[PDB]
Amino acid sequence: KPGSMYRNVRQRSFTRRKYMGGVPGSQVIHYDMGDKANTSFPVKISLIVEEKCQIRHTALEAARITANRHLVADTGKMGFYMKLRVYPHEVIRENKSGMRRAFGKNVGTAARVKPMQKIFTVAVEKQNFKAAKEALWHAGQKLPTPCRIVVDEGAELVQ
Amino acid sequence: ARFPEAEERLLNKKICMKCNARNAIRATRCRKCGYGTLRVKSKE
Amino acid sequence: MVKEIARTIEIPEGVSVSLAQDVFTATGPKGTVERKLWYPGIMIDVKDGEVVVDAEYARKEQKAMVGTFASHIRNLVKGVNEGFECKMSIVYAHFPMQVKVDGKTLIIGNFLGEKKPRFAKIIGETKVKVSGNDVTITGINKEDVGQTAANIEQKTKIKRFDPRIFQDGIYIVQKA
Amino acid sequence: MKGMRSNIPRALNAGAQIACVDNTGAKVVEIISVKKYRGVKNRMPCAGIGDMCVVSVKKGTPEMRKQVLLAVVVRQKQEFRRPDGLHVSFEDNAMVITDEEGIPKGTDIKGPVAREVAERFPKIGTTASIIV
Amino acid sequence: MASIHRPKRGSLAFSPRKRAKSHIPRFRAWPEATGEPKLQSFAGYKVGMTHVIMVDDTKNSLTQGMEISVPVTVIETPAIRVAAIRAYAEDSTGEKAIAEVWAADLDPELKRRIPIPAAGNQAEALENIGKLIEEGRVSDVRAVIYTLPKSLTGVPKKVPDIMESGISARDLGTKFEYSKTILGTLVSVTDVFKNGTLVDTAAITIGKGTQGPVKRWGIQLMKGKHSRQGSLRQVGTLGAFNPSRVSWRVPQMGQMGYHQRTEFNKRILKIGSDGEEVTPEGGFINYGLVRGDYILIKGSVPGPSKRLIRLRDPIRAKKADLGEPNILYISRESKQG
Amino acid sequence: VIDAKGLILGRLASSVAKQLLSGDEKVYIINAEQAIISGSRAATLREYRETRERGATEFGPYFPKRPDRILKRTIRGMLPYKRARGRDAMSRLKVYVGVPYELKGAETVTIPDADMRLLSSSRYVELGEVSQKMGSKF
RNA sequence: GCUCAGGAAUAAGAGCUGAAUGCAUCUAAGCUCGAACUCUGACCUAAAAAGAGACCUCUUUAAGGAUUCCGGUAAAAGACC
RNA sequence: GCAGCUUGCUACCUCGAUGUCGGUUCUUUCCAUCCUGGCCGUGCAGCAGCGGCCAAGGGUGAGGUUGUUCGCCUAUUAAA
RNA sequence: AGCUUGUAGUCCGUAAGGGAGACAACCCAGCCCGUGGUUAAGGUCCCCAAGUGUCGACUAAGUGUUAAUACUAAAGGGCGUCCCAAGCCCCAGACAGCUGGAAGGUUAAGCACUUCAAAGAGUGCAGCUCACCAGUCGAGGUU
Ligand SMILES: [Mg+2]
Ligand SMILES: [Mg+2]
Ligand SMILES: [Mg+2]
Ligand SMILES: [Zn+2]
Repeated sequence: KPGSMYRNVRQRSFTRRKYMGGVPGSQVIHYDMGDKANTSFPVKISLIVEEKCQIRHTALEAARITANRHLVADTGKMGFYMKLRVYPHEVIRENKSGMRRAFGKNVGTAARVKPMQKIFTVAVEKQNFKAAKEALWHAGQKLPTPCRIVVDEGAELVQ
Repeated sequence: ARFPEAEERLLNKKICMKCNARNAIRATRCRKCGYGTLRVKSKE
Repeated sequence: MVKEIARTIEIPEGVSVSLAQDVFTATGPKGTVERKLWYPGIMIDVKDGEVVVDAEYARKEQKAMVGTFASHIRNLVKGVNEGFECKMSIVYAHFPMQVKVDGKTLIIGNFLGEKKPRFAKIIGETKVKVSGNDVTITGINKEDVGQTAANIEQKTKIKRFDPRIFQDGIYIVQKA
Repeated sequence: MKGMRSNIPRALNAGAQIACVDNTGAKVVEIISVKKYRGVKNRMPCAGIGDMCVVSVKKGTPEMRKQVLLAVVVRQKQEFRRPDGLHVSFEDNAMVITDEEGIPKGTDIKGPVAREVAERFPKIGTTASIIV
Repeated sequence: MASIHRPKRGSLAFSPRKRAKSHIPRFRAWPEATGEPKLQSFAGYKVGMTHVIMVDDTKNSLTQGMEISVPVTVIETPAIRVAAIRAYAEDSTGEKAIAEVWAADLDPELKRRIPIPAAGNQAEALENIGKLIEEGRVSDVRAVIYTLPKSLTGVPKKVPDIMESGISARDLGTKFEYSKTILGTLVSVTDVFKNGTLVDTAAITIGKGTQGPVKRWGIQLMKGKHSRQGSLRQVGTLGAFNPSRVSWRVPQMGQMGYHQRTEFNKRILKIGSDGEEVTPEGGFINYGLVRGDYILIKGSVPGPSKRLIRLRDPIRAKKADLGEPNILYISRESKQG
Repeated sequence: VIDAKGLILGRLASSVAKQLLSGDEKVYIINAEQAIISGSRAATLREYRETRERGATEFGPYFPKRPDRILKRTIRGMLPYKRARGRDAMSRLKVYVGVPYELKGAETVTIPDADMRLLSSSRYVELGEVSQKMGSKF
């Protein structure tokens, strides 16, 4: 089931899980990566999406896996702090016959994100800025939206 | 046998990773496909 | 600082060059060469042993065109003043090629045992001498000498074998 | 293979049963296919004199029977012409059992054999006594 | 559908297969000259077929040297008269007839074809064509020839067949001067073709009437149970649902035969002068006996007996000089037995 | 009499079409093979080889090969030639390759706005080369 | 029985000259090769090509055509020879 | 993402009928090319492969079961 | 989904004429008849009435020459080309090319230092090669 199916945002938010049945939970494991204690990272960059899209939990997990592996192989295991801001709260339901009784079963969750809303926030040192930026570039290739990187902290620290 | 100028004009070029097109040894981008990564032609 | 897109070619002594119509001709001791060099918006002027090529607009295509035209003009003046000489090597593994010049085409006999000789054209008023193990090419036109060397090296291209084992042919050791 | 000197019609086609006339033990062999014959649509694979054929033994010894072998047809009732203009024909068809290259399995061939197959497969010519 | 593939029935190279617009074949192209001046074409009449036992001389053949029996085709080829000399002016549009000069003396039998041109502008027409060649308007010179079938007893006609035969020379002045030499004369076939050389034979083939698609294109007869359901010699389908039209490439009935056809590399085997050398006992069937000078062509030729055959030197001859043949036996036994 | 040496094909065709639709003059267009067509040579030859081998043999567009007939076809496109006005306009138009014999010594007029030097690139091919690469003899 | 090519322009590609980018670079202009494809070349048809053609001959109550007649190299009727 | 060549979904056309599968016959078309032609890479020594690019001019067959399409099997074949 | 089912307005149904190539419902327009004039939408190179219109740039791909739309291909990439802005080196001489060296070291078997402007536990087919200081044309280079 490709991500083009559950991508466009034309339906309201289906998140109240006490009035639905049996949501298969997200495959996304963690939401904080790297040094979860050092708040003294001067250069901080964030990956933002520039469309209104619904990111599946599997897409978020794949993007997090590629970004975290690239950052661990670039800046060491404790030379970065990467934050996946958005939780997949929407429940995605598929009509698994014909169109009679078409309200489908829940087949997974997803996160509805607005334009310019940050997905990943990465805090790195001065020298590891390029590796973090390039890993965030690899992260957005696994997402269903055009993504552009924006610098949070230390804009003067880079150029 | 293997000759110096023969390997200069035969095995001293780069190859595109995608399209496998011959490109110059000093070129960092394929002329045909525009791919960014080129490898030297194998000689062993 | 301030760019100058215009370029200047000093015409050396003994070489008389004109720009009658859009064709550029350089006449000198080594020979004479006529060439067509017309691009829109690029003005070429010959005067007093020096030619300047300049473009009205300064966009990147105009800069590339003025550079290419200046290089062509200087190659023409060097060919008609001193000329060009190119070098190639004749190296074989097992079958000794018989290389000879029988007109305006070169002869490559017994190339890897082939009973039909390969024929390589000679471009322009180009002199090709097969002096034993190596070939020497001379001419007043750099494009003609380069294309003659290219024709000789291209017609010796083995077309199915590994080049890491089969390396026979004629190869350039020095360009124009 | 090597061109013969005489035009030979492709009389026999696939499914024909031909009296195998060598001492290989196979008596009747049915023509399954013909080597070096690409067909056309609906055309049965035809085999004239001097053609190697894939055959299955129909009658013969218990060990030769039901095998798929290579055979060369050496006689045919369908008349062919020699280069001098004369047409040559035989009283019956016949094939010998051979290999891929033309060497017969048997040691003597009873009856005549056309001289074209003798000139093409010289072992078939030498093995057979009377040549026509 | 797992498509079974068959080549197309018949050739579309010869369409539209209509009745040819003349009993005389016409040559659309002529070979370039490679030697001394000479007519590039001759015309004869096909008598029939026989066979010779000639020693094989074809190089690299399997049966070289040994005896062979080659089916030949005797052709009755008397002398022809080069009637007119016609020059052509070439331009952007194409070749155009710029001037002609007819011979002063001509055969009386020509009136059955065309009214006899007077013996008028012979020197002045020639000088006009010379001036046209000099100034540069003239590009090629061709000769008009006709057969003289009044002698032949196997061909019922006595009217000449007029046709153009290009001259084979190097320079247009050379072509003009050779045409001046041969204008209005009788040139035998030995002055055009040599013994053993290939030629091209063109002639309107045997008319077979309005023939069906099975014979005209060799389409398949209906097979098995379909052989006796009502359509046996008919094409199975004329088209698909779309496009909603019958294509021109579908096999269909129409005029079969009597088309113009060109045969390449028809060798010449003998240049004879007496018809009793080849005429069999009882003569030829439906022709008679040969009474003029003939040429023996190897193999078949388009057209039946008595048909006009146009002979030109080859336009795509692959092979080199072939030499004189060595005929051991021209089979003049009866064709009726 | 229009000398079509060094003129754009479409601009010359539009000018001649409007002149013939004015409705009085017989227009001869000599040197039709020397007309200019802008664009790269590869694209021009691709479009003209696609248009050449287009139609069916019984119905389809028998697009010409000669340069004069191609120029006549292009002027035919910009006319209401299926009407009597268009038929009269196409009868009053003659296109020649080179100079025919009856137009030697005649007076010519060339369109200023249809000139080829108004273009600002080297990307052009002549109509004669396109006709020649379509297999034409002229 | 016969049933070939050759040549031109080309696709992928391989190069030469050459700048943008002082060098290097098959490309941005330019040039040379490069296929069973395309074009020419062969072959069949083709003045009903509306730009409806060129040339020569014969002759104006003729030139010549058709029919009657004897036919077949052609032929469903016409046509054709 | 493309195709619309499998199955779906839908109900817009046709119920005063658009004769419904498969085969056969014949013609044509697309290229996303199986073979034939030209190239590039190789962990290409040659032979023979493997992968890719250009290319639709030609070829792409005969048989056993099964109504079959599909698929299997047989022996040929440049490929079937 | 040119799917199905609602809601607000306006349409077709029941809507001409003018224009989008044709277009039930898209734009102008709601329309008794005839004449004259000027405009709406949209267009003005020809087909076709009116611009081979003006100014300033862009595009080199026949891309495009397609308001709305059931009639119009994406993600990704481009040292293709045209711009804006900001770091860095920069006529106390950079960038890219051309000349002397990568010499003390170490074989910690490099490719499984006191101190000198100029030499590593090392970029490359033990000499064969870059990073790097000196000179050089003499001006922009790179991110
Ligand atoms: Mg509305
Ligand atoms: Mg209403
Ligand atoms: Mg309306
Ligand atoms: Zn590449």
